[PDB]
Order: sequence, then structure tokens, then C-alpha cells
Amino acid sequence: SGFRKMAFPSGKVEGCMVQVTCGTTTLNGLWLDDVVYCPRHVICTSEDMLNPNYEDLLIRKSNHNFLVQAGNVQLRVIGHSMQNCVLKLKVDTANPKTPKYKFVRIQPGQTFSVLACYNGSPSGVYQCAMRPNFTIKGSFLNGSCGSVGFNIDYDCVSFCYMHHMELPTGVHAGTDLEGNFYGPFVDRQTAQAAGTDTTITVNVLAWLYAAVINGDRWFLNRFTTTLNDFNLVAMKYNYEPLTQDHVDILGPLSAQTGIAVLDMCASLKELLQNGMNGRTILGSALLEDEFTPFDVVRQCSGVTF
Amino acid sequence: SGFRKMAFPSGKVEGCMVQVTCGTTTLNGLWLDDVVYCPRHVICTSEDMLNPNYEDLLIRKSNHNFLVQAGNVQLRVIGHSMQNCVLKLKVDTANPKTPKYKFVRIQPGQTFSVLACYNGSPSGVYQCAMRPNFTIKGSFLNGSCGSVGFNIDYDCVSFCYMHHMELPTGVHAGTDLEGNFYGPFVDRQTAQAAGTDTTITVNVLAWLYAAVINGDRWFLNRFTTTLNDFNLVAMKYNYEPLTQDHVDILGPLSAQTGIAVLDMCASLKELLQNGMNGRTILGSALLEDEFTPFDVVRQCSGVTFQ
Ligand SMILES: O=C(Nc1cncc2ccccc12)[C@@H]1COc2ccc(Cl)cc21
Ligand SMILES: O=C(Nc1cncc2ccccc12)[C@@H]1COc2ccc(Cl)cc21
Ligand SMILES: [Cl-]
Ligand SMILES: [Cl-]
Repeated sequence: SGFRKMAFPSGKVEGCMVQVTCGTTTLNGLWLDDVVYCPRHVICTSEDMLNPNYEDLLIRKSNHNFLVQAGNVQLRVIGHSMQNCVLKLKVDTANPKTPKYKFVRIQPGQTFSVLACYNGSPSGVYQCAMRPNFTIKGSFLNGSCGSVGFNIDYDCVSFCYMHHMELPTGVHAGTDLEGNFYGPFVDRQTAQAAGTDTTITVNVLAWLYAAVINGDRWFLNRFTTTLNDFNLVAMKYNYEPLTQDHVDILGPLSAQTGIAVLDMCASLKELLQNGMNGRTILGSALLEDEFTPFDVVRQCSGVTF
Repeated sequence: SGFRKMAFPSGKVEGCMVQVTCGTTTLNGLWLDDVVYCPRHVICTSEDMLNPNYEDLLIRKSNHNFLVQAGNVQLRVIGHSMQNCVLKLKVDTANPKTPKYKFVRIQPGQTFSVLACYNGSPSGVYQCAMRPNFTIKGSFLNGSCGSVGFNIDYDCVSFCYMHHMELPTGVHAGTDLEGNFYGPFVDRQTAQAAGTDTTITVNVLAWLYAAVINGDRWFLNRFTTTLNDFNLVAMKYNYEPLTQDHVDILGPLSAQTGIAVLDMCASLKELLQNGMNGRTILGSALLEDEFTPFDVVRQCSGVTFQ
């Protein structure tokens, strides 16, 4: 019993974190095989950040300008290149702790674990979701750039996020490991803002199924709804539309609890129109949207890595 | 910016998790140097659990009755002893991945990270707190016994909890790494129940200081209170009494934000009376009590967002 916001065990990623220094700037790097990946803004001064020409700033650097530290050992940079918004530093030593891995681009609504780092040292691990507006609600201070987000599939680590910046509302923006930003953001000190966010409907439904599995049933009702009527309600409350794909994905949870997806949608509709009336669900007075259907099945079944 | 429930990186603990088997029972063990620590109830059958006599059950076992598996390698047990509710199995190989460590007994209100394991394999990591009734609100299924709780302040792992059982309300009970239970619980299947739980007041205050550091002041008021008047009101909402020790511990957060502890206590009294009125604090519609004063200082910026 119990339901917690749970992250993947971080050990396989901790053995890949290194410190990257270029001039006065220090940030984190990810060391896989003989390459260190880090945000390309490591080569910038604060004035360069106003309007940077990264190819131009980079041509002025040599291999020895990049200091890479792995624990207490200094790594030797033997090459450097840029791919989108990521800098790739070729080093002479392959990481003996390199896990089995993949680089994956995730979609909004998908969750991942973040290993927050400072000076190449891991400080904490937390779970979060790619919001529909492509930002993440992380917890990051100055020095956290280069911290990574990941999932573990079987024994393979899938790297999906690298941290680059904080927006004025305190939310965060970054790239996949191929350097492509999530969202309409750019790595430049210029006016940028997070767009209006929405709630991840399929994830709220998954969390309601987790509450039922844990013995919380006060919100259940005898009613059902159509997908079209539910989507008209969900639009009124700034909830993402629910598709037939989402309904199919919730199938196993629907069969386990005996509550059809559109039956749970009728509970969600009543919660949106009336509130919780002083009650809580899994210790929360708000509807939680940062657990996917897969996260719910994984936690309620004890899958190991 | 941001404020998240954050766990310590689990790598140092993952390299210690092993699987322990005795007959038909399988659970998790913690391998440090040449000793594997696990709950003593691994020697019990389900029928033994009502009134087990662990000394009588253990004297009947030999070293080769305990199967210890570390990854794909079978470890050899060369000795066994019991200390309180923990079984200690001496093995013929020291763990090469043993971190710098300590065994610490924590007090109610303290937080720690839990590495949930099944069959000696880690499945997830989450942040927990020792409730005032000595239970923990964990997420554990059958086979999770032996999973551990820890903190890693600086480079040393301080092990503080080993999981033993689930109570009828779905909450969890366990021991320190010396085998002493937290609370009036026993490793017996006799009728046992968690006492009435209360809210950890010093932790709610710490979390309100985190909200001020991150820029939110909507809940502050022009009032102050005495410590005694605050406690009379707090106990009516099932909040733990706030002691002078708690007031002293909140000193650094008070000095950083410029809000006196008894001034923050007056805001808490008003929140308990009025509720949030459709507002949230750090993304929550409830008052959070699983962040200590130390957790807030570790996670937050040293400069308040004025
Ligand atoms: O956002 C940035 N760093 C930070 C990241 N995460 C958290 C922070 C918290 C506080 C202060 C800085 C934080 C830098 C500063 O301004 C820019 C502009 C563009 C880029 Cl790509 C990167 C940065
Ligand atoms: O509680 C126990 N195991 C579990 C632990 N955590 C979570 C669970 C979830 C589901 C089912 C069992 C879970 C066992 C079964 O009954 C007893 C009685 C006493 C002791 Cl010391 C240990 C146990
Ligand atoms: Cl609501
Ligand atoms: Cl303590």
C-alpha cells in the first residue's frame, strides 16, 4: 500500500556526471563512452549571451580551453564539436561506468527523473513531467545547467532532457540530448516566457485509478459519459483533450479496478464542476497530473532495475 | 527557483542491495563490508508470525540455510547472529562498492530517502518522514522487507531505517540498523495499530519560510503570538506542540527572510482558521509537513526573492 512520487534509481546516471569549465563558467556534463555532452552556452560570457554567434565563439577555443573533471581526475579533451544547442567534447578516456543507453525525445505529458547536479556532483533526484507548454516545473539553482532527465526501460537508460535555463516565472527549459529545445525557447539572454499551461488529462485519470487501487473510492459515481461530452467539459477547465489512444492506454487499469475509462471520466467531470468538498485523494486536495498510466502500473506492481 | 520533494541520489545504496533467502522466504539485505543486514523475520514461516520465538528458530539454522545473492553471484555465509530485530550474516567477501557510512537513529519529524527493492533489485526512490506516531507513509508491496531509508549529507551515507511491516491502515513500521523498532511495534502478526497521527509543526513552518524565499508572501499577516497561545490553538488542529528547541532551529530561516518565528506562527494560526481560499503555496493546496528546516536550507537559494 501507499502511493508516492517516485523516481528511478539514479546510480547508472551518477557514474556519468562530470564538471565542465570554460574560462569563468562552470557547469555539468554527461560522460558517455569517450564524449562529454554539455550545453553550448558554457562558451559564453554574460555579454556574449545577449546575442551569441556560437560557431564564431567556438572557433576561437582550443581543446585545452575546456577543463573536464571526473571526480578527482582531470580528463583530457582531444576534440570538440557542436550539435544544435549541445557541445560535444571528445576525451581520451572512455567512461568505464557507461551504462547501456539511448537518446530519446519525449512528448508533453511524459514523466522522467531529474538528477540535479552542481560542480559535476549529484545533489538530489526528483520526478517531474514535460508540461503541455514544454516547460518543466523543476527545482534548480545557479550551477545546475547540464543536469539530466532520464527513464529506465529494462536495463537501458533513456536520456531525454538536459537542463539549460530558468524562465522568469521560475519554471525550466532545456533540450533533448541531440540539442533540440523542447518548446519555442532559445539559448539567449532575451525576453522569453512560458505559454499558458494545461492539465494532463490522461495522467489525472491514471492517478484516480491509483487512488482506487489504494482504497480511495468516495469520488466514484454510477454515471458514464461520451468522449465528445467529456472533451467539451475538459476544454472548459483548461484540461488537454482525451483521445481514443488515451482510452486504450488506460485499458489495463480499467479492467483491474472494474471502472471503465468513460465511467472514471464522469467522476473527473463531477470533481471539476463541484470540487472535492473538503476531501482529499491520496493525500492531495488538488488533482495530480504528473503520474502516467505506465508509472501507476509500475508502482502498483514493483518493477525492478 | 522551484521547490520539489527531493530524494538523495541512490547510487551509493543500490550497490549494497542483495537478496536474502531462508527456505521459502525471500527478502532484501544490506551488504556493507563483510556483513549482510536483514529483518530477522526472514527465518519465520507465516504460522510462526503470531508468537515467534526467534532465539529457538535461529539456533536450528546453520550458515548454509541462508542463501545470499548479489547480482548474479552467490555469496557464502560464514557466520550469523541476531541483534534486536535484525539478523546479521557474516559473508566471505567484503562489498567492493561499500560507501563511507554510519548507522543513525532518527527522531519523529526527521526526513529520509527510501530505496524500495524487490528480490535484491532497486525499483524506485522516494522521500519520506518519520511521523509523530513512529510510522512512515511509504509505498511498499509484498517482498519490500529489508528496503532501507537513508540520508547522504556530504559524502557519507547515514542509514536510519530498515523496512519490516505494513500496518492495517496501509502505513509502515520498521527499525534502525541496530534492529530497534521505531514505535511500540513488534515483529509479530499480533493485533497492532498506529496511534492517532499529528502534523509536524516545525516542518510546516520551515515550508512556509521556503515559500517566502521563493517570493510568496500572501499568507503573512501583521500579527505575532506567544509560544503558549500558538500551542493551544495548534493542538486543536492536531498539530504537534512547537518547543523552544524548534524556535531555535528556525533561527537561520527567520534571519534570512526577516520574519520572526512567532510572526510566522501567527500566519500559520490564520491559515488553519481560514484555509487557502482557492490559493496554493509552492504548488500545494494543503500545508506540507515532510520538509525539515535543514531540507529547506539545503534546497533553497541563500538569497530571498524580495
Ligand atoms: O538560466 C540560466 N541559468 C539557470 C538555470 N537554472 C536555474 C537558475 C536559477 C537561478 C539563476 C540561473 C539559473 C542562465 C542565466 O540566463 C540565461 C540565459 C539563457 C540561457 Cl540558455 C541560460 C541562462
Ligand atoms: O507486513 C508484511 N509485509 C509487507 C510489508 N510492506 C508492505 C506490504 C504490502 C502488502 C503485503 C505485505 C507487506 C509481512 C506480512 O505480515 C507481517 C507481520 C509481521 C511482520 Cl514483521 C512482517 C509481515
Ligand atoms: Cl479540484
Ligand atoms: Cl533526527
